Amino acid sequence: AIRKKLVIVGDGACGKTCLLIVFSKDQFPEVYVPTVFENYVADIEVDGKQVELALWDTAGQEDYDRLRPLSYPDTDVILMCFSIDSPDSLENIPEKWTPEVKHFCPNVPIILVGNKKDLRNDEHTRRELAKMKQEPVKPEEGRDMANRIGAFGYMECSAKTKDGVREVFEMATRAALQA
Amino acid sequence: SMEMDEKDFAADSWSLAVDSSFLQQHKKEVMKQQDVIYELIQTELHHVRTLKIMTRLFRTGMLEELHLEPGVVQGLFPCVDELSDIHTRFLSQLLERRRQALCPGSTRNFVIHRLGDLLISQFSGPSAEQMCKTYSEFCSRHSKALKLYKELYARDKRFQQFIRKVTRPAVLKRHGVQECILLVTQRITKYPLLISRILQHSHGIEEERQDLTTALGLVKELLSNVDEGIYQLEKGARLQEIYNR
Ligand SMILES: Cc1cc(Cn2nc(C)ccc2=O)on1
Ligand SMILES: Cc1cc(Cn2nc(C)ccc2=O)on1
Ligand SMILES: Cc1cc(Cn2nc(C)ccc2=O)on1
Repeated sequence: AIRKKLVIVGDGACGKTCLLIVFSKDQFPEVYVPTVFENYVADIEVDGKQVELALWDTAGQEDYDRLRPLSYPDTDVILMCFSIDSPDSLENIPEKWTPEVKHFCPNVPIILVGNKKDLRNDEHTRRELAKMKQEPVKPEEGRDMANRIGAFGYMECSAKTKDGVREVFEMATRAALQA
Repeated sequence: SMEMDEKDFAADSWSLAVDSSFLQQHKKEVMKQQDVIYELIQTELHHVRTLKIMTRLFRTGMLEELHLEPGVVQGLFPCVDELSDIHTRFLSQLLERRRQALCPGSTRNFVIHRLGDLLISQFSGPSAEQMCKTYSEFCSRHSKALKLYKELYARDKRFQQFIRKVTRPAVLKRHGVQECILLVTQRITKYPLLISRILQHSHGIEEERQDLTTALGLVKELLSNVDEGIYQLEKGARLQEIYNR
């Protein structure tokens, strides 16, 4: 098993910590959802290849521009996250997160991930967003942003239901293995 | 870590650590506050264990088995003794607050009602100055430590054999040399997240809400000072590269 490194980036409200927690436990916690994620090394077999995939969160480093880049050395794949219940989190992708990752992780594949997909059709979310003249992110808006930023691909998931979570990390492993 | 503390923090939450008959005596808001305080202490125990792997297993093993050039082991593990002293003392205070709160006849049932004052003390005065000085030095030497490690692993046979030997056990799966360095750099930025969530469930006693608000401000002040005090050192750096952008 070859070792590869994954880092997840995105705004504080994108759900990156929850996504790493749910994948690493194969479960949405029933009693207590952790506030933080330390690290984890997942054993993943994708398309017949065995990989040890080290997982890292950047939560808590968003306001610290000299500490945050210390998370990037030797990254093999970036998950760049936004929440589907937050068009504001998608707007910060192209001119804040993307130029940073391209500078510190040149030529590393980026997968743009729309988190919290279960809220796209949630009535409470649609009501709260309508007060700011907004609506949940549409799948075409996510795909178009991924296309524009030069992402390897676009994927959606829900940490709450686990739908799409395994697929995201298996595809990140495939991207990390590409030359 | 020592077995007594590992067992006290083995459960996924405070609500699963205490006896169910004790849990049932508390209101939901108290349970939510205690579950976050328990996560702060449990992750501090694991952070001190990361520093002990760096000092006792890696640093000591290299000094005892390998013939490295002088200044190489300090280059791989900058500031580790100072970081160990800071966090072992902080962990000792957190564990003493828990132990004093135990009910007589129990080694697991407790409620911590007064964490804020301990956090203000940790993140103010001389201990905050030492944390700022040590993390500004450690984080500025982070890139150099990773590059020195990579160079030795690729060129020195005895070094590669040593690393593969000491990192083979399953309990070290998340704790290779580079992984320990990044776990330590990321520790300081987990504190605001944990303190803010404890504060969210600490409104019942106004003195406690005020103390945690003061502690959160002190932790953010320390992080801002460390972040402004970092510039990566590089082996063979020329003065012209330093004074130019
Ligand atoms: C060099 C470099 C570029 C960046 C990241 N960044 N760059 C720009 C121009 C705008 C936003 C942004 O986040 O960091 N270092
Ligand atoms: C906004 C929006 C998206 C759709 C249709 N739809 N598309 C996908 C890919 C997933 C869920 C899904 O509901 O309808 N409105
Ligand atoms: C050592 C060191 C260098 C710096 C950052 N720096 N500062 C100036 C004034 C000029 C170039 C430049 O890189 O911070 N610490």
